[PDB]
Amino acid sequence: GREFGNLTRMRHVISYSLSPFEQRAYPHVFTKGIPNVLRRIRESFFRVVPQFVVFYLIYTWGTEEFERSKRKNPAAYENDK
Amino acid sequence: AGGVEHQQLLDLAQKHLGGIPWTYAEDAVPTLTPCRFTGSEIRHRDDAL
Repeated sequence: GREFGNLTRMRHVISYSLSPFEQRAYPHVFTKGIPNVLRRIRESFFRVVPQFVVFYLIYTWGTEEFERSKRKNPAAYENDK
Repeated sequence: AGGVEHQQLLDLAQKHLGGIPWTYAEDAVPTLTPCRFTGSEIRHRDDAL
């Protein structure tokens, strides 16, 4: 019972439109599109990236630490004797 | 149309409608165009109707 006639009541919200054939597929791309994608990415940055950077840090540190203990292990035999 | 006789209507028309200007003032001419037809739509609501 949720057909389009059954949905929410709403009152005088007039809406305008155009035929797809009456308008080009890529309006104002260079002037309005790219800056929009840019503000989007700029909103996304600090909320997303830095924690991944922390992943890069823990990754490189873990690799350097394993590789360090492994190859300094004979070096640990060296300081041993 | 109806009971009017043509020549009476014409001879009478000459005495009153003849005062109407005929040569254009300022020589103005309307500029009609073969105007475009958009494929758009409008959709007003008011659900209480």
